[PDB]
Amino acid sequence: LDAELDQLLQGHYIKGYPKQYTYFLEDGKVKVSRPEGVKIIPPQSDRQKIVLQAHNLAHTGREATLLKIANLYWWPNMRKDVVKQLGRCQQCLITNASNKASGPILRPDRPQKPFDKFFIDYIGPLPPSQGYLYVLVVVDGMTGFTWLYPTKAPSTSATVKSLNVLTSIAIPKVIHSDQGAAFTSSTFAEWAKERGIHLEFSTPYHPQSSGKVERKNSDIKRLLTKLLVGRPTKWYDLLPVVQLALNNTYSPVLKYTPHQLLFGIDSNTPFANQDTLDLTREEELSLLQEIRTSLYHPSTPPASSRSWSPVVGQLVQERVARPASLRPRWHKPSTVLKVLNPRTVVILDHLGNNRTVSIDNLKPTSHQ
Amino acid sequence: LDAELDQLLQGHYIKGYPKQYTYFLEDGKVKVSRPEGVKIIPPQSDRQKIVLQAHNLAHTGREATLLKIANLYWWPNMRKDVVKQLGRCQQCLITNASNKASGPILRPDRPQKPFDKFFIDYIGPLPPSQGYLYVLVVVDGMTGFTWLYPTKAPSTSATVKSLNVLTSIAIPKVIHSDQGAAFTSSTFAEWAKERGIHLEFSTPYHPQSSGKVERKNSDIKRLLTKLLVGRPTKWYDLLPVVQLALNNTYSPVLKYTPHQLLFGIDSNTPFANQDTLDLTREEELSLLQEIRTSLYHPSTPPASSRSWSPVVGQLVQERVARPASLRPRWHKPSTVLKVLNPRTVVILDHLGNNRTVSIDNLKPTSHQ
Amino acid sequence: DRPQKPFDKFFIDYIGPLPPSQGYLYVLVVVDGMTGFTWLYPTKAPSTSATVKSLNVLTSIAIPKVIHSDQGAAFTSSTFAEWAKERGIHLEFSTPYHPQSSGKVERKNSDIKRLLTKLLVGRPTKWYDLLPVVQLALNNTYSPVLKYTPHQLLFGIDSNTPFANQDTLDLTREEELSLLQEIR
Amino acid sequence: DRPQKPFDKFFIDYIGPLPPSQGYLYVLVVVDGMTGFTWLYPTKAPSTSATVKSLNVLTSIAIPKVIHSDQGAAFTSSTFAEWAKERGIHLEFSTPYHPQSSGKVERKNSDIKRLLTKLLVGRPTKWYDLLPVVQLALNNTYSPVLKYTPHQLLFGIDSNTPFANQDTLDLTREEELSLLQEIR
DNA sequence: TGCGAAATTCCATGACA
DNA sequence: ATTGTCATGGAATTTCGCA
DNA sequence: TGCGAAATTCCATGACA
DNA sequence: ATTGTCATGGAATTTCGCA
Ligand SMILES: O=C(NO)c1cc2c3ccccc3n(Cc3ccc(F)cc3)c2cn1
Ligand SMILES: O=C(NO)c1cc2c3ccccc3n(Cc3ccc(F)cc3)c2cn1
Ligand SMILES: [Mg+2]
Ligand SMILES: [Mg+2]
Ligand SMILES: [Mg+2]
Ligand SMILES: [Mg+2]
Ligand SMILES: [N+]
Ligand SMILES: [N+]
Ligand SMILES: [Zn+2]
Ligand SMILES: [Zn+2]
Repeated sequence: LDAELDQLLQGHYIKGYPKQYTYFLEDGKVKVSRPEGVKIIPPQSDRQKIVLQAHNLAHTGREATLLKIANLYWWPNMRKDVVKQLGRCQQCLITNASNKASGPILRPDRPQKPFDKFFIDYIGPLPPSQGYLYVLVVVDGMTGFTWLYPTKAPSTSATVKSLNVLTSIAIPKVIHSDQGAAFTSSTFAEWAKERGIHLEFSTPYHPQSSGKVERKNSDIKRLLTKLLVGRPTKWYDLLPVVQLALNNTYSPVLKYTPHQLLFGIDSNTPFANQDTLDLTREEELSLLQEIRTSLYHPSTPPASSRSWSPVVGQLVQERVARPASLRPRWHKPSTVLKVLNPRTVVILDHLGNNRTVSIDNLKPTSHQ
Repeated sequence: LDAELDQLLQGHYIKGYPKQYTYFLEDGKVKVSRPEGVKIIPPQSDRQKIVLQAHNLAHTGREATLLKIANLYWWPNMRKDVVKQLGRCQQCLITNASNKASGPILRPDRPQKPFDKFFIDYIGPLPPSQGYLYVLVVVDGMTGFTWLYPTKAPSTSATVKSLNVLTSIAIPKVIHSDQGAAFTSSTFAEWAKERGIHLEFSTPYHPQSSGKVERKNSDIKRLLTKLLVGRPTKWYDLLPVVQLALNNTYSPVLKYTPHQLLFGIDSNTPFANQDTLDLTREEELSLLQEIRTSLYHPSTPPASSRSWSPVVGQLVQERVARPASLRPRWHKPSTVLKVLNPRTVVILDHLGNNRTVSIDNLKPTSHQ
Repeated sequence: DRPQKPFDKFFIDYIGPLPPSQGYLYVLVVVDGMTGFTWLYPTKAPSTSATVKSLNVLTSIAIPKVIHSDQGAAFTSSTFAEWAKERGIHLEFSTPYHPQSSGKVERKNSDIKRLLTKLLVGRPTKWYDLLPVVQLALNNTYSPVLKYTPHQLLFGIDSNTPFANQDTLDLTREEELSLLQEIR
Repeated sequence: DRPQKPFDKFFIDYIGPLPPSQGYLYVLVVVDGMTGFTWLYPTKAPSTSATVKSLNVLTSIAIPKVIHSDQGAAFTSSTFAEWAKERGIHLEFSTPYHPQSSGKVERKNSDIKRLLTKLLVGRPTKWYDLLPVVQLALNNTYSPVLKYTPHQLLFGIDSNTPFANQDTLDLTREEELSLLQEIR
């Protein structure tokens, strides 16, 4: 502060203050003559207050804050003190947007067998049809084979009724769902345990995670739309048709329909493939086992030029889920406990609870 | 049809049907032995019906439809007949998504002078504050200088009251707005004509077009949010503070605040720039005129690898604005009348009205 | 002649009347001929209507080339014939009073009748809820003749519910008298 | 001494009472010293309160280093002083009974009083609506002494409303008698 | 006539619904 | 008859202080 | 042993809110 | 304690029919 500036005025060299400029006293303040003009050098003990005043005018970032300060003042390493404050402005930290992208997405392995994993989810509400408003969609991970059930609500109770019917056919090892009320209820937990089914949940507010079924929702809605053109939206009676239509549709990259992947032979539907007519069922199942293993699997894409990847101990902020109007879009900083994979983490949320969270709902806290 | 197939069966060469495969009769149908197996060659007069049946199962695109047909049939140039039908399926055309991106955005020139162009727009509704729910935002194009007025509704009448106050200061050549009810009313048209102000409108449902003000909305909401952290959302009393705060904030790329661009000198606000203290006002205005012309202007970015650009006479489809549930996202095909610029067109909408439309709300009709 | 395949033939039949369960009285039984896979559907009556409703569910998963039945009224109605014609399903009937399926199917139908009876006694009214488990049992039951369960033949994989206990299926001395008490 | 600049000094004063217009009675007048630019604000009273409300609008656009006024009650209240202190605005008063501005400002204030009077007669009650146009007039009026209008000096550009008619500003023989009829 | 560090510039990222 | 924009904070690049 | 055209594969684009 | 997906239709590339 005042000692530093004193020793300065009598022409002695201080580290930080270049020796080649002339430093003087005027109006009771230490000044210096810099290329752009004459600036006041405040005593170190005044600088935090100054940076703060500059920052608070519009809660500006690095350069916009600096440009205000440089109008009146000069000192060594101004931006270093600016950044110090930026990293302590609770309001900037929770309100500003991130300018760093998530790391490149994972492409999880395809389930090995039909019935290894289901992905389930609700669609709706839809225009009422026979008093029904939702559709439960169940997608077998390996085959894409899909079952559709109309419901009155996205309830546990309607979920259980429908799956009891479905699982008459086979019981899956795992059911993967999002964190909807329907699937996180303890009634559903019990229903699953009873049958040796393991429940797997998406990280919160991250539908990419149910990508398998979300994507199937698209085809379902899209086909329903086409079939309903110029008629009233009576979708109830079309679910069975849509189900069948989609299970028997080729995926051009795979060159197989989900039905084929499930049974290894077309049923009596239009344009049934006849290629295995001369094989025994056993020979057919043998060629099926082989088809199922050799299916195209996509790989993780290139990272974008400015992505971030989580590191244990990092300060990171979770996205506020349903932010009220004029309220911050981010939670307070929290710490990366465990890095489950490059796109999934456990954080301690300052309360602090453990939360398992997608990096897509995170930003790395700025300015360390 | 039957003549073609007859001449074929007796070993004569027909253009399209390769000579090296054996063609025969069986079960009353013309067959052929192709590498993948034996397929029925239907008579040309049957083919349209077949493609149609295949397509209609799930309203599938090129390859997914072909793969069904190839299960039973073979003929020359199958995909050509498939595509013919795809381009005639009204339901696919209006329901499917586009897989071609818009051409790269335009970066219009900055208005030359303050008051050449205003961009106006409403924000809201917001939590009620003193009985007010919206904010009228007025952004001078050249300077970014912004005026804020609280209103009870996004009405013409509140717009007119506010602008009468604003234009006490200066009258602009042009006011640019979107197609909100407030600005398209004939009462507003009259109010403008009365003052020699020209009204310019964004293409419909394309806020990029009011980008100047939309972007300013962001800063306004963002600063309001920060100031309101941990207090109730009483934003009315903060508009004046926000207005002042933002007009006096540096844009790091420009190195000027909107206030500086408007007046060429800081008023008595914190950290006022003192650089022109020794210039005469006239010398100051001279350096201002020069600063205003040399400001950074961004250029049109590179096109993405699969973009389209509009051509006069092209069949194109306008996006449905507020599509009902399970209803198509596109209007019926319509024709590009005039290409106003590479990102803006006039189309004739089959009714047919002339509409001026952004290419972002268009797709090029598939399969010609 | 080409080898027998799943969806080649579905053998259908009704079982009942049964004691009311959640308002249902009968069971439509569908057995795939090649795999022995069984689907069950609870109905309120052995009508064409109830058959059509039930087969509409099943045929939205897989469509059989041929359905085989006895000459039950529900199956010989021209409505049911109209229904099958719409789906390109050939109908096939056994001659009256002389039902024929195949060994596999006859044996399968026997298991179903016996399995139902065993589980209904003690809880003659709670069978609606039990249909799912009945099916998993039947479909994960080892076929002495083939090396495989119907599950295995339908899907080409082991099941996550292997029914390791080849069960009694016979009435225990207790259940014999419990059944002679329900009829009285 | 450094050259005179916009925002260096704002000269403020009240005009009125006037005939009620939309419930307003007075006009706060603000003139920038260097440019001669004029802002007008309608008030209900010459109070500290109305002055603060009005200057709050203006000072959310530009803040003057110094405000100059006569010793009107509204300007000498300690509330108004408190207000100016908060915005780092130095207050400056002319001595009582001896108002001093500058030639430019005195001349400007004269134009304002005369311009108002001219337009009020015939419509003494409709002046609230006329304030915007009054201002554009005053601010796009050529200064004989400087080569430029206040608009030009404030913004460094020509205006889209140049007031080409250097006007009469004097009362026509008709308006003279029309004004001697309103007072009666 | 070149080094280390600071200052400045560049620019992907995301948000105005 | 019209058309995206620009704060932001790490990283890249340039300039500065000294020799 | 290479040409023109057809078939197949590749893959950016956008949508499941 | 978990993780995007895949129909689509022009364009790129490969294969076919013939020589
Ligand atoms: O099932 C759901 N909740 O229970 C659910 C929630 C959302 C959602 C929320 C906000 C924005 C878009 C959203 N999408 C469409 C989507 C689907 C898949 C993607 F990868 C990306 C987006 C959803 C789908 N399903
Ligand atoms: O002013 C408006 N209507 O009158 C209006 C309408 C929208 C809007 C509609 C749908 C989705 C987003 C939208 N945004 C945010 C936005 C802003 C600028 C962009 F470039 C892109 C998006 C809007 C802003 N303003
Ligand atoms: Mg869901
Ligand atoms: Mg979903
Ligand atoms: Mg708007
Ligand atoms: Mg807007
Ligand atoms: N995986
Ligand atoms: N332009
Ligand atoms: Zn801040
Ligand atoms: Zn179609």
